Amino acid sequence: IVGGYTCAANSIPYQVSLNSGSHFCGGSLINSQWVVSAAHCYKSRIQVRLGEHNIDVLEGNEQFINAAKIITHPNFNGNTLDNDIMLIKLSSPATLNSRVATVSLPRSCAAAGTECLISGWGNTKSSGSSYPSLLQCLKAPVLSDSSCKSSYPGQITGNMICVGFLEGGKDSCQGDSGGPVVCNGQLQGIVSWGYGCAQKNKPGVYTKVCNYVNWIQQTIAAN
Amino acid sequence: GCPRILIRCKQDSDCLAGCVCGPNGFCGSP
Ligand SMILES: [Ca+2]
Repeated sequence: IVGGYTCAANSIPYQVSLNSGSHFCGGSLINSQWVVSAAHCYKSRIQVRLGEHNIDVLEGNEQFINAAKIITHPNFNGNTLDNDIMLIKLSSPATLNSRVATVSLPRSCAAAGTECLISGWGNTKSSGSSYPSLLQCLKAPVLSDSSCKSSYPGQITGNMICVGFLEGGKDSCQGDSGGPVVCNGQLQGIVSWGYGCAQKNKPGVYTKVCNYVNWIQQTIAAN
Repeated sequence: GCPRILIRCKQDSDCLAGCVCGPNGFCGSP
């Protein structure tokens, strides 16, 4: 997260870290047994870390659960990153508490201008690399489809939304993928891709999760 | 664009499509 702020500890209790030795992607807890992330974050083995704040220090309040199942959207396409959504089944259920909590799926698609909260442990520089120990947070609005399409001509499917600032300076970044964009208590976006980070006229592009509510509920109720 | 996954790299082929291996050994946009 470039241009954001350090989140208060456990202030984003649906945020998880996906770990394959080290942190590499985010995700969101949607029920006690399942995390939603981006499909390009697939790895054959994934450890889900819940209740995290400092991913580099054991606070004694975290939960460490390996993935038992990892299911990428069947139509995921690594080249246009359409259908960039993934479900991870925890090998044992998460214990829900004030620091480990679910986030609601969307009741409905999110309108342009809706203010959102994006979070993650990704790069905090738009040039160079500075990876935080502590979870970062950014408030940012949903952008209209036309402005999103205008920013990335011929690249934004109907399964993608832009959230951010066309003037630059504030965006998600590498290491934030799979992480949540939550607006009015609803997970509306999944960090997916962008041209660099926090560049002018190149906002973040996010999976439009409201298109996936049927796939999500149903994939869970089969695996 | 470049997907926003964190990948430690030695050279560009370690990276997803649209990314290159950055000067600090992380994948990112050219
Ligand atoms: Ca920790």
